[PDB]
Amino acid sequence: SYYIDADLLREIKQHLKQQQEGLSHLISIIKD
Amino acid sequence: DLLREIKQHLKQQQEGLSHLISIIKDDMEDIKLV
Amino acid sequence: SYYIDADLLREIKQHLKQQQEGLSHLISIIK
Amino acid sequence: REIKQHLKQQQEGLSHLISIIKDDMEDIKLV
Repeated sequence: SYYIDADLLREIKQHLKQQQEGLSHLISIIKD
Repeated sequence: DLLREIKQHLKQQQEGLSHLISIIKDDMEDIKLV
Repeated sequence: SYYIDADLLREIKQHLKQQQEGLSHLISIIK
Repeated sequence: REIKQHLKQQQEGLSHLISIIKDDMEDIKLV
């Protein structure tokens, strides 16, 4: 089968966590 | 219904993002050594 | 030397593209 | 529309995300 370096999962998750915090802040804004 | 709409789309975006994060977390338990 | 199935990275990529489409939509809904 | 421009910030986020994934998918290993 075909494989890629797993370290990339780490990076992606980290960023998505931020992009997630951003959205929550964004919606909490308009809610305020 | 202008802010409602924006707000609704943001909630959907946030759902999709959470879904992707759960997919990644599941992937993170199928790592293989080579 | 640790790996994951390459298909799993493709799946992520498609979801990221969907996120992008939805994000460009909001931005366009202000336009 | 600091919101709009707050979204632009995020959409650029995904772009990086996607770009970095694309580069890694040029380095796939077959077993």
